[PDB]
Amino acid sequence: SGFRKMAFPSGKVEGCMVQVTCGTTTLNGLWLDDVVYCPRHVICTSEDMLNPNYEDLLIRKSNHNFLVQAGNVQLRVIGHSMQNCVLKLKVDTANPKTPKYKFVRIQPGQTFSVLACYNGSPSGVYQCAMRPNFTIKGSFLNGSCGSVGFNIDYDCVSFCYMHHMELPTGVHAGTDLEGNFYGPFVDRQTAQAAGTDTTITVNVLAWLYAAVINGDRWFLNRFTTTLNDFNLVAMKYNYEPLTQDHVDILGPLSAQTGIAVLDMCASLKELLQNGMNGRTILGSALLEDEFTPFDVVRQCSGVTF
Amino acid sequence: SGFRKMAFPSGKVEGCMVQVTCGTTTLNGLWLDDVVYCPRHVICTSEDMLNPNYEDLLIRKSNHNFLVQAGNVQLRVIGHSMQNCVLKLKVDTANPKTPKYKFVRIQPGQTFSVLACYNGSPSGVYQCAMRPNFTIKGSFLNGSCGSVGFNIDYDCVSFCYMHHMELPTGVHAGTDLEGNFYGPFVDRQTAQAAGTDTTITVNVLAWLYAAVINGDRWFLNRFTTTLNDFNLVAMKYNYEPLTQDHVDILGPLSAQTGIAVLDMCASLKELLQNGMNGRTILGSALLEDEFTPFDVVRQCSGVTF
Repeated sequence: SGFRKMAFPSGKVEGCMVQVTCGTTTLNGLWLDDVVYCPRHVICTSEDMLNPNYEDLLIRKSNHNFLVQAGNVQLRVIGHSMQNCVLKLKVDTANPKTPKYKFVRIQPGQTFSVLACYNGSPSGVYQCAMRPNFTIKGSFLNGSCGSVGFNIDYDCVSFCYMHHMELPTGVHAGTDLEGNFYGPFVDRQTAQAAGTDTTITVNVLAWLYAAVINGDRWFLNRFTTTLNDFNLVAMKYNYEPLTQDHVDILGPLSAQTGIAVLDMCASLKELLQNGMNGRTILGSALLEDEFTPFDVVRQCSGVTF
Repeated sequence: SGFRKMAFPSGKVEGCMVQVTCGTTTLNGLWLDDVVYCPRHVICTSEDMLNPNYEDLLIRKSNHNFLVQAGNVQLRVIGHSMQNCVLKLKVDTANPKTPKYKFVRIQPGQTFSVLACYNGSPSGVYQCAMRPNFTIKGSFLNGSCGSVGFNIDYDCVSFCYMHHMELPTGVHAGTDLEGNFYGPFVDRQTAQAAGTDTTITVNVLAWLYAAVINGDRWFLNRFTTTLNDFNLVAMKYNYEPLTQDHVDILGPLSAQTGIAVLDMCASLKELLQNGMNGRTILGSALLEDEFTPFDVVRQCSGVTF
């Protein structure tokens, strides 16, 4: 037993990370088959990023202006193309370590693992959630651009995130692997409003089920509630409204524990209105919303890849 | 910026995990050069674990009784030996994916990454600390025995932990890679007292420095303290005593932030005596003690491997 914030094993992605250099700028790229993917602002200087015209900047670049290095292996760039906010560099060698993979655009509230990289070399791996406002709260220093987020299902890596920017507020923004930003953000060094965030209610409930499975039960209470009653509390505390689709996704955990979803909602209602009184749940003194229902089922059942 | 609980990239260890089967029992092994390492209780049945005589149980086993499977590759066992609480199975093939590696015995309060595995297949990776009482608070389901913990320094994997047991209290115990348990524990299904745990004071201070670096400063206060004064508070709150060696290890973080260690101690004193008043620090409502000073420097400087 025990419950930890657990990332996917990163080895399949490690073998895809490369360094991309264009003039003065170096960041990370993702090498799959004979294409390297990276943020298009690799072609920008310091000053360019205040108001870049990417089409004009890319026109001044030729294939031989992109230096791509896989460890010590040098790749030969034989084509380049911009797709939305990503650059696609065609190289003359297929990555021998390419895993089975898909590109996916995830929904807010879903989770993924980030492999943080600098200069094409991996430094660490952690799990996080796409916030309702399409930011992520990561750990990204200068040079981490191009690091990717992903999920793994048995032998297939689903890439869902490429890191592009740190907002002045310190939170992080990026794109899917077709170069479309999550949220309203643009790849320009300007003030950008993220907009009100909310707590991912269905994830909090999943985590409460995980707590019960692991023996933390003090928050189980005498009350029940209705979906409409609970949603009145959710709005007051800036929680996402709970829908029947969410109730359905929690079905398997309700079945395993014998605790009806609306009874767990009444526990969550009391925690919101009364706090935790200085107690903890799964080692936390706040309500945790970065585990999805599938994440909880995975960890409680030992799913492997 | 941002600060996350970050695990090491697990790819170098993934390539070493194998499945070990002896009769009815299957768990994980670690394949390095031509030796596979695994918990010796792979030779035990359900009933054996109440009071096993491992020497007698191993004598009834021959090389061909150990089935070792690396993915789909079958390894041939050509020798076996017990070392303390680990079994060493000599195989006829050197692991082509063996990384540069060392075996190390870590000290209480140090951190490492765990690659949780089932049936020889990796499922996830997370960071944790060796508690002062030599337990770890992990996520380990049935079949996870033999999963390992490790640190990486550039290209060298330092293996420090092999998982063996879940105590009836739900915390986890294991050995170094020479098979010596951390703490007083034995590989027998019996009640085993872990003994009083304490909070790793030098790690809490490191994490407070990480908070200041990332802009969380509300806990910085007007006071200072002495080492002896602070240690009187530490004992009252079940914190490890702070020594000059700990002060010295925090030197680089004190230098970067300009905050003397004893001034940060006075902040920590006030947090212990007054709580957090419902505020948070780096997203946490409790004092975090699973980051070492080296962990904080690594993440704040982008160290890579």
